[PDB]
Amino acid sequence: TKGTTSMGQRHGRTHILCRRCGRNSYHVQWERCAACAYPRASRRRYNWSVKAIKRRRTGTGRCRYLKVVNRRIANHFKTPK
Amino acid sequence: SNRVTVESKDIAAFNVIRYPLTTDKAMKKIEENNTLTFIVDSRANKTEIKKAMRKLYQVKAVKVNTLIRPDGLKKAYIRLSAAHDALDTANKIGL
Amino acid sequence: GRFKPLAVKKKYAKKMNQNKPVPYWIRLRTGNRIKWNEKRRHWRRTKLNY
Amino acid sequence: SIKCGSRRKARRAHFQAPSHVRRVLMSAPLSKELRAKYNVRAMPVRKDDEVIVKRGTFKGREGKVTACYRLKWVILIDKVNREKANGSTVAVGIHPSNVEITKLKLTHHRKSILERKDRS
Amino acid sequence: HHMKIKDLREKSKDDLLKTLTEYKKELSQLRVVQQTGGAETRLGRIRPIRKSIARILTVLNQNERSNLKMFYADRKLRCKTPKVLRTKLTHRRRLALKENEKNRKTSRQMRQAHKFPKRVYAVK
Amino acid sequence: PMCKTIRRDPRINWIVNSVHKHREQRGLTSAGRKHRGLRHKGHKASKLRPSYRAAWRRNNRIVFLRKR
RNA sequence: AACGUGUCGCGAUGGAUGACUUGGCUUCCUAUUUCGUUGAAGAACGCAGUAAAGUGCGAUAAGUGGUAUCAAUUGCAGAAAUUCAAUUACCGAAUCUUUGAACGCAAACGGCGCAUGGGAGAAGCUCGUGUCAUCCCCGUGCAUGCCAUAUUCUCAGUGUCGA
RNA sequence: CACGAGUUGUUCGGAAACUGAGCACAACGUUAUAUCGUUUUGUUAGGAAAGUGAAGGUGUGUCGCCAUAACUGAAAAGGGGCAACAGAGAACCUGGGAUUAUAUUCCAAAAAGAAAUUGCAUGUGGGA
RNA sequence: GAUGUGGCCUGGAGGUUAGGACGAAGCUUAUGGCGUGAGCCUAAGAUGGACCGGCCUCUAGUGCAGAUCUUGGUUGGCGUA
RNA sequence: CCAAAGAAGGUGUUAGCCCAUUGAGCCAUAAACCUGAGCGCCUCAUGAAAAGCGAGUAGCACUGUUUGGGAAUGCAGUGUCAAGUUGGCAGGUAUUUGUCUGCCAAAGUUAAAUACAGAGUAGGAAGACCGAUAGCGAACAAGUAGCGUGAGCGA
RNA sequence: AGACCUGAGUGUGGCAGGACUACCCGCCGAACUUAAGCAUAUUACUCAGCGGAGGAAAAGAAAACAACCGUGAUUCUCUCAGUGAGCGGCGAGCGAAGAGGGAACGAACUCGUUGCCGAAUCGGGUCUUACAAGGCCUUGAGUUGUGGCACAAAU
Ligand SMILES: [K+]
Ligand SMILES: [K+]
Ligand SMILES: [K+]
Ligand SMILES: [Mg+2]
Ligand SMILES: [Mg+2]
Ligand SMILES: [Mg+2]
Ligand SMILES: [Mg+2]
Ligand SMILES: [Mg+2]
Ligand SMILES: [Mg+2]
Ligand SMILES: [Mg+2]
Ligand SMILES: [Mg+2]
Ligand SMILES: [Mg+2]
Ligand SMILES: [Mg+2]
Ligand SMILES: [Mg+2]
Ligand SMILES: [Mg+2]
Ligand SMILES: [Mg+2]
Ligand SMILES: [Mg+2]
Ligand SMILES: [Mg+2]
Ligand SMILES: [Mg+2]
Ligand SMILES: [Mg+2]
Ligand SMILES: [Mg+2]
Ligand SMILES: [Mg+2]
Ligand SMILES: [Mg+2]
Ligand SMILES: [Mg+2]
Ligand SMILES: [Mg+2]
Ligand SMILES: [Mg+2]
Ligand SMILES: [Mg+2]
Ligand SMILES: [Mg+2]
Ligand SMILES: [Mg+2]
Ligand SMILES: [Mg+2]
Ligand SMILES: [Mg+2]
Ligand SMILES: [Mg+2]
Ligand SMILES: [Mg+2]
Ligand SMILES: [Mg+2]
Ligand SMILES: [Mg+2]
Ligand SMILES: [Mg+2]
Ligand SMILES: [Mg+2]
Ligand SMILES: [Mg+2]
Ligand SMILES: [Mg+2]
Ligand SMILES: [Mg+2]
Ligand SMILES: [Mg+2]
Ligand SMILES: [Mg+2]
Ligand SMILES: [Mg+2]
Ligand SMILES: [Mg+2]
Ligand SMILES: [Mg+2]
Ligand SMILES: [Mg+2]
Ligand SMILES: [Mg+2]
Ligand SMILES: [Mg+2]
Ligand SMILES: [Mg+2]
Ligand SMILES: [Mg+2]
Ligand SMILES: [Mg+2]
Ligand SMILES: [Mg+2]
Ligand SMILES: [Mg+2]
Ligand SMILES: [Mg+2]
Ligand SMILES: [Mg+2]
Ligand SMILES: [Mg+2]
Ligand SMILES: [Mg+2]
Ligand SMILES: [Mg+2]
Repeated sequence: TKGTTSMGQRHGRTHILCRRCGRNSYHVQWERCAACAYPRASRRRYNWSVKAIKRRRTGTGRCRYLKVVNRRIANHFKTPK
Repeated sequence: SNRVTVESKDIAAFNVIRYPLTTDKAMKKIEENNTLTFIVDSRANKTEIKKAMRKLYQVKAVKVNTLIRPDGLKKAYIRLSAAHDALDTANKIGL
Repeated sequence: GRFKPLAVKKKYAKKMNQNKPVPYWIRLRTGNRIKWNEKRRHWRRTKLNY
Repeated sequence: SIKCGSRRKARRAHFQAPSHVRRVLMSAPLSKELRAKYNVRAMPVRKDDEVIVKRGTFKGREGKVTACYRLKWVILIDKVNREKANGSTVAVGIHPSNVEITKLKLTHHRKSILERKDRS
Repeated sequence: HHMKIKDLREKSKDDLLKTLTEYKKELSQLRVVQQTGGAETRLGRIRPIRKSIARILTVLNQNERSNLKMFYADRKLRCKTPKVLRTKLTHRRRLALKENEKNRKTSRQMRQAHKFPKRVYAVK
Repeated sequence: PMCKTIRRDPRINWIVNSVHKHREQRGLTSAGRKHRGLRHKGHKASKLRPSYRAAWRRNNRIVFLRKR
């Protein structure tokens, strides 16, 4: 019946890891991610979940180049004479 | 060319082969099978491993067997030619 | 089973490498707050599902 | 300029100070003879300096600085020590503001610092 | 061991490559020693050798980039300059109007500017 | 915007500026101004200027003067 | 008697309270303050003598270069004062792995190409050299669309003419 | 729980490299909005998506025609891909005293050995 | 249900007076005194180890016994099923 | 004993004189910025001494929507659609006439006062705010551990 | 033969793509709710959705107010004004604009057209230290019109 017995009927997996966000939200059969909409060029962003936006926005990661370019802007692109 | 970095041909062998292994299985293979054991680059193949062995330790590898370990490192089982002694070159390496 | 893609194998390898106790000399450092790893994972408690 | 109107900001600037700011904060007064001959009131302590404890239990103890830890905000002095339970000798840390510099370890850079500092 | 930055800067490219090769060989030997136990005094030499390798490669790359920026300075080459050698600035700053283009005026505007210049004046 | 003739011509020089990217998407063209009601001034467009949103903010934000 | 009931003194369990706050929230101000195909933001792997997380960084990997400082860092170990090797701060010079708008083609593949430069080559050829077939490695270019352009490139049309 | 180890391939499974139920990049159209629709009934797109090269001419080498480089082309309708670890396809199989843990994956000159298959080359033997 | 109270209590702010390493707040009580009461004060800690009291005014996230209240802890049932 | 410094941080108890701080001032400097539109040289520019002006547009009609806009404030679709020789638009009750006022649509660029109602960079100033069940979910290796197939949830 | 027009294919030089999105601009667009029921109305031209830029955006230089003794681009502030305006099952409720005191402001310009000219234009090479607002050369674009002079702040 439904319940415990049917829990052992659940085989396979609907989602695997996503190449773009790595969230285990990539629908294998539809070949699209439930979290970042990959392989669509733009990502999922919805104002009904501002919490998710803050979870995914700029600054939550590394900003490898953003810090460098911010420092260069703050120093007015100083270069040697 | 859009790449302006200075990349030399005398260093690739040092990157291909990282360091030998000292474990009991490696020692048994040295003693019995004329085989050296190295941790190598995970993006490397057997042909470049043969070339790196030739350029680094001046020995001929008749066979190279590789595996990627459960910890992410690629191992290399490198059997030398019968004209080269694995124990001698292992002493030369410092193993 | 036997099959896994290499990317998944490397993720599993990294998770295997992270599954270590804290070194003892960490606890002796000045101003240290770390006692246990507290991110230790057991294969029978929580699933990575890669 | 660590001290400011906001105590939170002043304490944060003090206890998260970098190593060189910590060096400046860990200054000790010079002796009256050194004040007379250099016209400087205080200098950051340095290894191999000769200091005398003015405040604390070890007041009057005189020795040579062996370490300026700067992470524990203390300086280690050779003559200031105690035995452990094992009986082995361990160095007792002293805040530099509790000691007084009697002899300076002089280098060309420290001479330039002294010339920057002197009030004459 | 340790390589002085001035000594590296005085050396030639071939000597720089040879020094890099020898330091890489030393680092490989030290990795081997790091595997088979080895004295802590030996293992203290790994970081200096890695930093010397980094110093040699920094000198090589700075010399190469300066030479290539010199080679493409001529207007015959300057249109073919590799993107990696051109100035970065910012995407918008690269695409923005330069001051020369921004300040362009019509002949009517220039004649008006000359005919009625802005004055400096005072009132008592 | 990248053509030299455009960038060096004072008449059309303005459109190279970054504030005019996709100005049709923000309704800044003549047809956009038409359907925004910017064809009229004074009493025909009091609630339309500078935009409906701007006038709505003017007329609906609650003002709290410091001393009141 | 015993269970049990009180009261007091002392213990235990349990972490309230009070003090202390490198945190939060709120308000205000300054300015040569606003990312990315010259590859961003996000993802992922890795890097220390010792190193799980975190931080920092990218095979030059808890950092290279330069400028200021002026003798540390610090759990242990290792090394050991005028720029030249300390350590901190800052930044002009550099590095910057796999990806990702991701863009040669794909992808639960660390896969497979086409051109063009290289590299290594124990067969063969040539006198241990040099050269080097298959195989292998690396760099660059190669999405689509659009604009301009061709010292005036190659074309198509029972379009309009002209020879 | 702690420490130290262990997974070896020309032939095994996958990919390289097949099509299927199907998917949907391009293209076109639609939509205020592409994050929509069409996209195998031989098959995209009002749609010029072939960059290949039969025979010729010219030149090189090989012989007594063949191969190689160029100019003129016969022919070829219907763009690019993915989707099967049970369909298609697929050249290795025994012995071992070869492990603590891998093996149709390790074994070295008497390979314990016996093979099968690719790619490229050198001679041999025959033809151009 | 209304109202009054030189009516009590709490965290901050202007003032003003004090107190504290010869022990501050917190905490404990067969620990007494005062008040009709809200409470206030003293005493003792064989408690604590650094802040803080009174009065006038200003201010508010200002008083708990219960909301099948919230969180944390404990608990008889029970050495039982 | 200082004070042109009493400034509020640190140091083993409550510190103007133990330390750091709290000034005038000194040194250095890619460009950009400011200064007889700073000051020279070459080059290059440069000053004065009759006609008609925005057409599927504006209007009208119908329908929708929006507005305080009410015989219709603005806009949209479709229909059909001008005038400029006495022109056109506006003058908040529809129509037809006159007379007056303003103004000259259907092309374009423009600083500053204004916003920042869950942004960001580099710095500052703070507060009659909260004081670890409070204040941000997060004073801690917190969007972390953990949960869900997933969107998400979340100490 | 060739030319023009209309379309292709390659080389060369560029740009777009995503992120952020608190404010700002365009579209799209609810319901809970209130009306003590509820359908117009309200919430609200709001939330959610789609697209776009900046350091601010948008607006801005009268086809504007007004009816004055007149004012004079835009934006914003106080007031106008919760209004003896006005819109509303004229219910619940909505609801502005002139003027006046101010902030800011060197604030003004550019096309098209009409007259007079007519390649005087623009890209490429190349030389002046120079991808010069320069000189020479170039059918290469361009006469199916680039550019110059004048138009009320003019004469
Ligand atoms: K002062
Ligand atoms: K002190
Ligand atoms: K209409
Ligand atoms: Mg089932
Ligand atoms: Mg399924
Ligand atoms: Mg988006
Ligand atoms: Mg294998
Ligand atoms: Mg299985
Ligand atoms: Mg289970
Ligand atoms: Mg799995
Ligand atoms: Mg002083
Ligand atoms: Mg107004
Ligand atoms: Mg780590
Ligand atoms: Mg490198
Ligand atoms: Mg790709
Ligand atoms: Mg793509
Ligand atoms: Mg024809
Ligand atoms: Mg275990
Ligand atoms: Mg282990
Ligand atoms: Mg589609
Ligand atoms: Mg069909
Ligand atoms: Mg099919
Ligand atoms: Mg068709
Ligand atoms: Mg397939
Ligand atoms: Mg099969
Ligand atoms: Mg197989
Ligand atoms: Mg087994
Ligand atoms: Mg074998
Ligand atoms: Mg009562
Ligand atoms: Mg309070
Ligand atoms: Mg009692
Ligand atoms: Mg309350
Ligand atoms: Mg209570
Ligand atoms: Mg019990
Ligand atoms: Mg103090
Ligand atoms: Mg001047
Ligand atoms: Mg007009
Ligand atoms: Mg019309
Ligand atoms: Mg309405
Ligand atoms: Mg505008
Ligand atoms: Mg801001
Ligand atoms: Mg909390
Ligand atoms: Mg919480
Ligand atoms: Mg965008
Ligand atoms: Mg509500
Ligand atoms: Mg109702
Ligand atoms: Mg009701
Ligand atoms: Mg109802
Ligand atoms: Mg409304
Ligand atoms: Mg919205
Ligand atoms: Mg932006
Ligand atoms: Mg603007
Ligand atoms: Mg006005
Ligand atoms: Mg009034
Ligand atoms: Mg009134
Ligand atoms: Mg309304
Ligand atoms: Mg006014
Ligand atoms: Mg013209």
